[PDB]
Amino acid sequence: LVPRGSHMNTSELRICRINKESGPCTGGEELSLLCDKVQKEDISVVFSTASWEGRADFSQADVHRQIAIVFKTPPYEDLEISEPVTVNVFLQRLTDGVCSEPLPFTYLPR
Amino acid sequence: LVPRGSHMNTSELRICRINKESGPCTGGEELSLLCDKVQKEDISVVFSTASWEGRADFSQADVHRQIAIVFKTPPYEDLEISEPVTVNVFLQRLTDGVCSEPLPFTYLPR
Repeated sequence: LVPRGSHMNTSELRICRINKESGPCTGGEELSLLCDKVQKEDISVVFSTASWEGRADFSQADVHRQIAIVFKTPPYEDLEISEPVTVNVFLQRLTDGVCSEPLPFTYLPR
Repeated sequence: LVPRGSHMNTSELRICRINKESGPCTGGEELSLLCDKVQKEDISVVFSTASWEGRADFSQADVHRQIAIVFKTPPYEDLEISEPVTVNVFLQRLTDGVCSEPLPFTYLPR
């Protein structure tokens, strides 16, 4: 817990990043951010300068728990394709081999 | 559990979306996807067509648990700004009022 202006900052709460770094001063714009552990029923997002403060609007229903997988794509079978080829991408559990529905991903020519 | 080709699909595992919908047939490209509950030590990502199959490469360390907050930005104090104004964006817990470090976000003129 460290003093910052009139409030108390902590290393517990943390914003990893905001999807868009700018937008209209008009507001009312829909954005999303990624953060570490927060309790949906006990959290808020604030916009401020030294003298002004504005709160974003959202609900517990807008706090989404998700999972991201960063990975390297495998190369396509044919490297000499001259036209875009769109394949299937899906998840598979190793233990029982069960899979998820697929999602399209299209390989592009060299 | 439903039959799909030579494997078994389930509604348990699910890919919400892939950050990029296309890329070089060369592969080796780094991507990331969002999915529902998966066990990092028991999961994989597969690329395939009816006759071909390729696996993405990643580790347990590449399976990130995160939280996304979708929200509406508040309008800036001054709507008649003629130059970009970049403010602070931070999280604040309602119960104890503790905040997170800020991240920049710049409001744009009308």
